[PDB]
Amino acid sequence: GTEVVYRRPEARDGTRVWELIRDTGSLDLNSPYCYMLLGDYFNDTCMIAEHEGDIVGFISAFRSPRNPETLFVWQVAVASSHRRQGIAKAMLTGLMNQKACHGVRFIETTVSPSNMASRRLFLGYAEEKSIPSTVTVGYGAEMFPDGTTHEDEPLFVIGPFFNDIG
Amino acid sequence: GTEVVYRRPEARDGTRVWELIRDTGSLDLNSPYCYMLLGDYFNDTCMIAEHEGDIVGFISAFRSPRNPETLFVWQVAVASSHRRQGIAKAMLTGLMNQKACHGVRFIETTVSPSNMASRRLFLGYAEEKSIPSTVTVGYGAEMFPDGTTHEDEPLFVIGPFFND
Ligand SMILES: CC(C)(COP(=O)(O)OP(=O)(O)OC[C@H]1O[C@@H](n2cnc3c(N)ncnc32)[C@H](O)[C@@H]1OP(=O)(O)O)[C@@H](O)C(=O)NCCC(=O)NCCS
Ligand SMILES: CC(C)(COP(=O)(O)OP(=O)(O)OC[C@H]1O[C@@H](n2cnc3c(N)ncnc32)[C@H](O)[C@@H]1OP(=O)(O)O)[C@@H](O)C(=O)NCCC(=O)NCCS
Ligand SMILES: NCC[C@H](N)C(=O)O
Ligand SMILES: NCC[C@H](N)C(=O)O
Ligand SMILES: [Mg+2]
Repeated sequence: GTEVVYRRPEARDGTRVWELIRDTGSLDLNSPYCYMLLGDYFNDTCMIAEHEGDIVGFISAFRSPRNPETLFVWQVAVASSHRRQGIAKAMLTGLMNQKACHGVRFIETTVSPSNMASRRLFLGYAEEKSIPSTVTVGYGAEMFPDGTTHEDEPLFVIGPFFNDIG
Repeated sequence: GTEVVYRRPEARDGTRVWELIRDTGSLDLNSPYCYMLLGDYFNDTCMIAEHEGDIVGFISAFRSPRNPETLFVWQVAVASSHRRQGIAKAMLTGLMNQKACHGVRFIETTVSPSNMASRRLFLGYAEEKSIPSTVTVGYGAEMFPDGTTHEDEPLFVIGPFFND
């Protein structure tokens, strides 16, 4: 085998990341331009996984502007062909080592009910680090547009990763 | 008639903002969830305009994480009903005068060449302030997906606003 390689995205990755997100089904697809922005302005806090030249994983995240100790994790995707190999866990652990994630004391993310593997990713991460997790309302189904059905997006708060140091 | 009123967005505005952008038929439409995140996490650098209870304008923007003296302006939309009344100018100048924009020295934004009104919004902002504008390559058409056809998105850099 050929090991999966991990790196930050670039603007040029935007199309291929877009294609990865669209091919999941279970994520809400943003514009290609959005993923170029993430690769450009936000790439210090995002991650790509590649295998034999193909993008097989992506995480988008950003530090909250008002609450910078919080990293919001937006989308996590691994290509169908490459699931259950530890790529998402490796991307999340690797994201949290990045220089721009120094000092992050909480992760926030929303995980619906049908994103069952995603729930195990995030709650398993908290377990393995022996860190608390809590779930609040997040964005309910009612907030979404009329005339299609979206699941609730409850908010997971994972942390604190480290103590308040006097 | 009734004055347009301006405010920061909130997460709950995400659907209505999505619908405004959709209805333009001419902006890259993101997910409804994206606009909820903008209203939640980025609201200090965004804005809404409303008239008689309807959302008629939106800007999204954020300060660049690496280069926080730069405000990136992502999307600007005004409902077709309400165009050419100065709502976009009012949203932009209002935005730049908000607390969260103190210390911004540059605006960055992309403006495709057929978007004549957007070009005028940004270049007119620079011109009224007597501040430089510069255009560089941005995101060319070739970056966008196969089988779709997108205009180039050249990058406008407006500034510096001041020289401290
Ligand atoms: C969430 C997602 C990114 C996980 O990526 P991944 O690389 O396969 O995940 P990993 O291999 O790193 O596994 C992370 C955790 O979830 C668990 N897990 C992942 N996929 C699972 C599955 N299908 N069944 C059971 N457990 C699973 C792993 O066992 C691991 O938990 P553990 O730490 O208790 O060992 C991936 O499933 C994805 O993109 N899914 C979208 C499709 C989808 O879930 N659709 C649901 C609607 S049909
Ligand atoms: C770009 C947009 C936000 C401008 O909003 P607006 O509220 O109508 O703009 P304002 O009234 O504040 O005017 C801003 C500048 O644009 C000019 N302008 C706006 N619409 C114009 C048009 N149809 N004709 C020529 N000038 C135009 C104004 O004269 C003003 O320039 P000035 O300062 O030289 O006088 C709006 O056209 C819009 O939402 N368009 C749809 C979204 C988009 O950009 N789609 C892609 C393009 S087809
Ligand atoms: N965590 C995922 C949240 C939302 N469903 C999205 O795809 O952006
Ligand atoms: N400035 C607009 C850039 C892009 N066309 C979008 O709609 O996001
Ligand atoms: Mg142009």
